[PDB]
Amino acid sequence: NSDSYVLLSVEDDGSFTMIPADKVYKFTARNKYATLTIDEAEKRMDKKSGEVPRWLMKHLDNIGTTTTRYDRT
Amino acid sequence: DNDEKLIIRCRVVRPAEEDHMLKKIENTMLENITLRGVENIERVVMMK
Amino acid sequence: HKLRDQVLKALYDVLAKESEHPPQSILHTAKAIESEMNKVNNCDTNEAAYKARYRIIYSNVISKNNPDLKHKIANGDITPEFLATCDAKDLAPAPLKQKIEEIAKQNLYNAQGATIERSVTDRFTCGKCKEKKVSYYQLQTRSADEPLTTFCTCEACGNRWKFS
Amino acid sequence: TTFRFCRDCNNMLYPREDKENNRLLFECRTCSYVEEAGSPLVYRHELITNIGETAGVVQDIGSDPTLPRSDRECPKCHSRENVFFQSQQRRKDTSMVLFFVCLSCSHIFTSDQK
Ligand SMILES: [Zn+2]
Ligand SMILES: [Zn+2]
Ligand SMILES: [Zn+2]
Repeated sequence: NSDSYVLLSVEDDGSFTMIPADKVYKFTARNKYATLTIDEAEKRMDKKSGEVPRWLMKHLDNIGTTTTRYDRT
Repeated sequence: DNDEKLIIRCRVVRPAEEDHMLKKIENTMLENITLRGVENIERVVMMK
Repeated sequence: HKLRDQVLKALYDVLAKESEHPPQSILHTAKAIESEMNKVNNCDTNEAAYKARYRIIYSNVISKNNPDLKHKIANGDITPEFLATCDAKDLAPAPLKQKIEEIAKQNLYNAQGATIERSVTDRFTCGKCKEKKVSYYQLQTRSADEPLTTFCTCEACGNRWKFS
Repeated sequence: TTFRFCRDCNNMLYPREDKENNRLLFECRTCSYVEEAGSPLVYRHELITNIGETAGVVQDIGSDPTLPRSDRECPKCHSRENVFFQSQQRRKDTSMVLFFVCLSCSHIFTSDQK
């Protein structure tokens, strides 16, 4: 409903500005926790195990592969 | 058999991850252990 | 003899743990040893059923419910009979016993199944026995141009016939 | 038996074991947040279900017409109006229990005679 919305801000002098809002964007945080990747993900989700390892991501982090973006920086 | 609650205590002996092994084990427990009676016979009733 | 002394140790422990702490310690350990010999009078460390009966009696003493069994065994309950009881379903305690018979009665009721009973009349006679206890049914089988079937079922002997 | 999600990132904490102090660390797997659980109970099955007979009590049941009406009293308000209906949990195995709800006290009560 980006069309039906419309903006009204009080300014510093008390001016009430009149903006017809055009579009809305929703933002989600991403890779805050060192996400895994596609190929080893496929070997994980393939039906080779009765259950995948419970602490598999923690074990991969302890091995050191697939660090966070902040850690790479 | 004289208690007011009937419990079976069981643990795996071992010479991580034990949750899903115990899940699979108890699933097999529930399914496949015959107790008495011949298979392919279900609830049996008796008439007069 | 290790099993002998272990059962003796357990028995001395559970009778010393009783509310009636018996000053007749030698008499109650005599009760313990005579229960040991009458217990091993079954198998004497030859079969695991000895251990099973041991579990039965040991946990019956422990249970609480019931506690009064400790005083009753301390002041009676001649144990050579209690080798040959096997009779844990009729002891410790009576309310659980009453629960057991009502459970068994309900199970026996639920075992025996459907008993549909074939409501009757008295107009026709049997095709074979020739008596009037006749029971029927209605439905129509063939095409629409004709009425019902008028099923018959005798009950004096169980005969079936039909009328058009 | 309920699920506790990681507060830092909305994913349910998983059971994992202290290898030395022997405690229930509900750890997040998405991030590294960890949490100590309360009871050793983790998994729970309930092979036999017998619940659901009073389902869907909305605040305005009386607005429907098709519910019948009777004359028993609410044993909180004693108003003579009430609404009753069959048990909701439709199994082949359920009962003829009637659940009476009164509009006045907005209160439910049954008519079991055990
Ligand atoms: Zn006949
Ligand atoms: Zn987390
Ligand atoms: Zn009321």
